[PDB]
Amino acid sequence: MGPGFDFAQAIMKKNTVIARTEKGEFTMLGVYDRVAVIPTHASVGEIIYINDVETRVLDACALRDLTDTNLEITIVKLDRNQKFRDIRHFLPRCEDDYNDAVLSVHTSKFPNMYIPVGQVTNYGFLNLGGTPTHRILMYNFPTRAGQCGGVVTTTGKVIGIHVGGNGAQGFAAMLLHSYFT
Repeated sequence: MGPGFDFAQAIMKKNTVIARTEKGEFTMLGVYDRVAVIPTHASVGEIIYINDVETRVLDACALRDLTDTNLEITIVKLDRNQKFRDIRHFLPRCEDDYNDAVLSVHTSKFPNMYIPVGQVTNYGFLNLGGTPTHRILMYNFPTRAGQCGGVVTTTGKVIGIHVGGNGAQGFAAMLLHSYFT
């Protein structure tokens, strides 16, 4: 509808796949090469379905900060026959707050879904499903089941992936350029 939704749509059309694990269907962001990200609660195994194609997982790493605290991001290398467009230059270098973000989801349940979530806070610490978690972004939208893995963008930046909510607020794990060197 405007330039925030334009950048979000460009990321969704070329840089997302539908990932299915034993824990459900997730929006999955491809970042570069055959490397993608998904929330750690997806419980990625040795095999994952990517747009309903059986796909070997070549590597999967659940990230933690140097406090040894959960970040809720898993980086997955996928045994695909195709690379993602390299979008690493749209990743923030630092922790920050943002205005006017969009959350975008694409699953069998929620295809072509875009939500203007507004102001994003560098929230930091969250007890997420009982697990101490760092680098959380927060927005004041009542996000629901089905939005985990959703991509959070501003104009020209891919800033996070949706990992949970409390009925009134939604929470995303930060994406940082340093995760993908």
